[PDB]
Amino acid sequence: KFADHLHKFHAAGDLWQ
Amino acid sequence: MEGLAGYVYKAASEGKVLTLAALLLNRSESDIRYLLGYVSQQGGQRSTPLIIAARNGHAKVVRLLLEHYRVQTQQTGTVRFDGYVIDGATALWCAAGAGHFEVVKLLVSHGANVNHTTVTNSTPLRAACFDGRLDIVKYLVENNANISIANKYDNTCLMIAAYKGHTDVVRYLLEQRADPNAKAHCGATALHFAAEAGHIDIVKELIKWRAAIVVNGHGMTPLKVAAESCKADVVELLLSHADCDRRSRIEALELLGASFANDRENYDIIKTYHYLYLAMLERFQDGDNILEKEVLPPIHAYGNRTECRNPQELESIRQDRDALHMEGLIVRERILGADNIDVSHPIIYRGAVYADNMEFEQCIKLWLHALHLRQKGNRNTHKDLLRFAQVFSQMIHLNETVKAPDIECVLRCSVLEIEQSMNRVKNISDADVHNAMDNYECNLYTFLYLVCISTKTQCSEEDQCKINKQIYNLIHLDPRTREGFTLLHLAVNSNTPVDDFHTNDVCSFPNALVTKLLLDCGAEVNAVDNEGNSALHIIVQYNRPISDFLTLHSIIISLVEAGAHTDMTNKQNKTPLDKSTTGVSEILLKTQMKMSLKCLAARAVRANDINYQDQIPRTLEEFVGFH
Repeated sequence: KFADHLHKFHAAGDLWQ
Repeated sequence: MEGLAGYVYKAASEGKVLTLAALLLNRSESDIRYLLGYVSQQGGQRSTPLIIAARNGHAKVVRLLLEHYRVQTQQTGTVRFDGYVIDGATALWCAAGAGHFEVVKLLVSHGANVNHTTVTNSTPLRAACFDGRLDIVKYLVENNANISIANKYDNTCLMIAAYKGHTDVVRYLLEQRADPNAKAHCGATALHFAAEAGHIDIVKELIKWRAAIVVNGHGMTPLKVAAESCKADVVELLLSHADCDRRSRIEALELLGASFANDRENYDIIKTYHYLYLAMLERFQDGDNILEKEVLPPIHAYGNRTECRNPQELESIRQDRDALHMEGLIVRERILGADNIDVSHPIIYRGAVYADNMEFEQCIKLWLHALHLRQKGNRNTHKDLLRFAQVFSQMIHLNETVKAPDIECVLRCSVLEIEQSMNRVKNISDADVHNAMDNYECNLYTFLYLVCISTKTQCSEEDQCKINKQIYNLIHLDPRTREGFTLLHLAVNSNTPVDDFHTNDVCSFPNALVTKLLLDCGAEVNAVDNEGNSALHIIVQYNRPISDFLTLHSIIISLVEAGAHTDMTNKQNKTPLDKSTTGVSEILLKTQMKMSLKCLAARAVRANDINYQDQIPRTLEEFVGFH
């Protein structure tokens, strides 16, 4: 499914630990 | 004791005590320090005993290491929690990140660097807040662990506590003189993170502490941030301040009533019309002061829907779930702006749903609009082109014929993105060259897939001229991968990774059509890669010249008729027929090549060296270098 591949876009170091 | 760090590291990995007690045996100062402080490599970490003694939560190992001798608590180290390999992580930092109160109590008691920074300036208190344990946070604060110290991007421990969902440490931090109104490099006030994550209680105690409301760097108020991520619970609280005015009330209501429809997780049509009606009713019943929305031109992507600015017009949409999605896209783009980072994702998700419903006609439109919005924001569109290639391959695979303007637009955006990726690669240092070059190679591969889709699509003469011009621009841009492969070397190489989603269905490198299109577009038929293999040295090394012969004969008869030199020499001094992995691929080459006394004399000059700088024509000075 195409919509399933969109879950991978939900990288930034601002909110990292 | 020279290098016996395996014993101590393995014992501390599971927190063994008796193994370490047997390891230490009556040592004077020199060998006892050489044992206790002996770090090792263990690639990826720093492999100190007192990094894995705290990461795995074993206070006994640290206890024996810190009772009768004081081992280096201030030990620089790198530890990983998923993809979080952060340097400067002492035992206190990694212990707080994992969330063990026992080992932390056995570190600060002797006195540890409670404010030990790193490359990201992540205080141990920030790691504890990321873990979320209340006991470690209050223990650190009570030991003066520098609450005010932020990261590189000004992401103070309160903000990461308000984002990862830990109300207890948030309440404690606000109760211990923290900064509710702390900002960031881009603007990430404490309400922004909690609103984005959607925690009701955290926003409750933040506004109870007067955290105030300030606009983000992307023109986002905390209420708009809350409405953007479809979190309707936090919006209702922030709407109760009665200081946002109706201009922000009807803005946030429309924003979330639009976000609900075109969202992945909490997609609800019932929770879309309700909020849209609550939004418009605020401005369509007041008296002789009614507010009408600002005009929006009819965007072609959203079915030429000019949105709805009437109670009767909106009531006409609570019968068509196909129209509420477009209305949500329109409202989100009207409020969030055409330059926001997160305005693109709902459009791509709606297009993906349309593609999954086999309605590719509107998927192409929506994704083209999303790609235009992303590319006019200087964003990284190295995956949107891949998704276009996948949609086009699925369209070609089933029975469907893709429109030629669609391929034209995607190819133009692809050459623009590849030029931009070349600019980023040329204008960056080795800190992020790896990822930038990986994205550059991905963009090149997506362009190749798009060209392969274009070859397998019949279109009129004007459309083919447009597509050929778009390819010709990138050909003249001269793109090259990390190993020197040009845009033609990959079209003949069988090792280029075709994406497995849907481009694996119909895209088969090497292609005769793709290489003919590239050679007819001015590709350097005689170019070389980093090693020296030309476009002919690579195709000749083909796996299947007995079944894929038609695209091995029509890629050799087309290369050598376009000017490719059949006698060229790479770095290892190997002619193309000397670099033949089969027989059917050297027989074709030997058929498609002619004896020229120029090549024979050039080989004789290159073998018995003549110092061919002068006493030779300028153009033959590279001809001799070819052989």
